[PDB]
Amino acid sequence: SIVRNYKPLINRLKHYNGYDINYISKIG
Amino acid sequence: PPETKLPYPTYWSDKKADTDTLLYEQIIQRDKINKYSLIRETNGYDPFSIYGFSNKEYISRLWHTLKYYQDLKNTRMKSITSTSQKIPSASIWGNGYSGYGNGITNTT
Amino acid sequence: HSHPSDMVIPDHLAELIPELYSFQQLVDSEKRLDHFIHLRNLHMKRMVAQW
Amino acid sequence: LLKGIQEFGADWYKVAKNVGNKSPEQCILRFLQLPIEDKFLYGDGNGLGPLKYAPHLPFSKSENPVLSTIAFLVGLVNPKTVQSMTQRAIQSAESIKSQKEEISDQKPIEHIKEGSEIAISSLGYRSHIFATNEERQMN
Amino acid sequence: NGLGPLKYAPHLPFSKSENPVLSTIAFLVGLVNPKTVQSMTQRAIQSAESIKSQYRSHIFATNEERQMN
Amino acid sequence: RLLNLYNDNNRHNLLNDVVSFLFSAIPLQQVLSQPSLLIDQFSPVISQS
Amino acid sequence: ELNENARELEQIKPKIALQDKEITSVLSNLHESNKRYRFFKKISEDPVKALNECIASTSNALKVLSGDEGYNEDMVRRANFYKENEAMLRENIEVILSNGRM
Amino acid sequence: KVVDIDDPDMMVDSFTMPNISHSNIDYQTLLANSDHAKFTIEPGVLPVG
Amino acid sequence: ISSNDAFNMLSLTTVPCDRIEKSRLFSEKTIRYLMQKQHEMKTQKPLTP
Repeated sequence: SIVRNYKPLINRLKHYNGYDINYISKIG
Repeated sequence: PPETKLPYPTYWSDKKADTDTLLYEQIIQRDKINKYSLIRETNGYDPFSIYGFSNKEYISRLWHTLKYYQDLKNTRMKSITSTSQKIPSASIWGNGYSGYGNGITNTT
Repeated sequence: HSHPSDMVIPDHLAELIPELYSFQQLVDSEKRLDHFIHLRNLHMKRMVAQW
Repeated sequence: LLKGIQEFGADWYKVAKNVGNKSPEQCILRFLQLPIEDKFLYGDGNGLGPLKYAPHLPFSKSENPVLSTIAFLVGLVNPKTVQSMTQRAIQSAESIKSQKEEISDQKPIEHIKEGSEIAISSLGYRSHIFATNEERQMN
Repeated sequence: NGLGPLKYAPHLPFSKSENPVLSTIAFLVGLVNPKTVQSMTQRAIQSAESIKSQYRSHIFATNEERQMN
Repeated sequence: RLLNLYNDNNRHNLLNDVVSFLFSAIPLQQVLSQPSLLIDQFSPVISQS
Repeated sequence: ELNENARELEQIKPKIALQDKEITSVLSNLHESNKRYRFFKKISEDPVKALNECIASTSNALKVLSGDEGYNEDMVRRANFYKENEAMLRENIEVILSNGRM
Repeated sequence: KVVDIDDPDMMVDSFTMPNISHSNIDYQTLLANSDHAKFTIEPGVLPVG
Repeated sequence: ISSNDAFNMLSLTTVPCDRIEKSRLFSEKTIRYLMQKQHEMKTQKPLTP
């Protein structure tokens, strides 16, 4: 027998406030 | 023990609600929610509109705005060059003063 | 590229942390020292030119 | 619940473990005398301005943003100073029915208003703690 | 009350997934009365100070740090 | 009013300040520390000071 | 002796340069942590007004970084704005009409 | 033997319990970990927005 | 960016306000320096014609 483990979700922040402001700032 | 796909999320806690099972329910529900909202957070729904807030629609709008302003600057340089060669050209700012008192703008 | 205003402790940090006041004093004392040493150098050169 | 609050403080997993058959968020939300499921309050969607337009899945799988945020923000602040902060929180094993009767006959929006007041005050208190630690770092 | 976050419609720097607390609080700040919030946070600070009770006293607390200063 | 606001035997603080400012404008330590090029570049300000 | 003193100065200088580098680094860190302290203090002293100010400033920063300008849309869709700015509107309407732009 | 199944809706036997009963950390460690590129959130224990 | 990071540290950290420890006020370098200087200060011609 083997156990099936579900490991919860750990994430790093992708955007700053829903947006990535580096690219937005370039284009702006 | 074959896989069973886990019917409706609160399936477990409806039989002898415990602390660990309830914590497990909370965890899996919030994980699903987080994943779906992140996918919609940056991309958006299948219909694609430039008046969208997501991330890709905002940057698409910025790119289109930049392209418009670049071609506008091109026409402005065209106007300057054409007026330098003594060919009167119209401008995005108008003619200024026309032939009256205050003379004529739209010279070099 | 370093800016001459980096060394300024504005006015309100120094009354939140009083030691910053004393820090400024130390800086000023150092200046005195430097100038004194500078003068000494000049003086010594002059004496040699005399001798 | 009240014994576990007396023994452990701001460690709500051990409080729930003591309770046996409940989740830490439910223990926090009963400690403040608030419901769950978020629909018994502001189920519409005019006291609450922009909450009308907040999206929600119909007929199934309710999510509670407001109550979850409240239980999270108050779960950080040492239940004793919470009991000192507001009178809504349960304060002793004998004060349960008294306080339940006193909160009775309130408008459904009064519950939201009091919950959010407790939450934002907890956030301000935590920010004060962070301010003192920043002063320490400056020194 | 007010429109709240919706008041800034074209530019809304909120993230339900990444910053879940700030969006909820942005919706909630409209309901509350701010004076009671000030009173409650001041009560919290005073109660914390009284619990720990039983010059920069808050910065230099241990006996050794005062002597080092 | 303005003179009392500035000086607050606290008299001739303005004279002292003006002359100390004028003296501090002559780059003595910098030119003497190292020499012809620097004084060639600074002769106008030294002259007028 | 002049040469000896010059030698000792030239030997002592590099450590002083290193310590000046470290001093500037520490000063920058002090500025950053003072920023953070002011932030947290403002939030703790009046939380509701502080949170409103924070939201407004973040939205305006996004607007400015995108290269955007103009009026707030929610303010100018309402009729009070046009019964309060009566004189401005009158002057503008006359100027636009008399020039043939309206 | 274990398996990292990593899919929410399939029936499982166990789950990695998240960080719920913490231990003392100092303020400077929080300052170091709060930066972007080192900050991680665990949405199972945070509120929904 | 910095305001984003500060608010993330404030609100998105699941650490009670008690479990946050205090950090040091004196690094060990300054402690060593202070003790050394205390020692050295514990150890510590009228114009002849």
